[PDB]
Amino acid sequence: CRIPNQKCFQHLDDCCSRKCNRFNKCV
Repeated sequence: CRIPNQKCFQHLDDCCSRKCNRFNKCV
């Protein structure tokens, strides 16, 4: 997975915490 506070697209579910948000960041 990708780590919290780094850049993502909300259609890509691989954030270690589960969710990407509207500011392009993983929660």
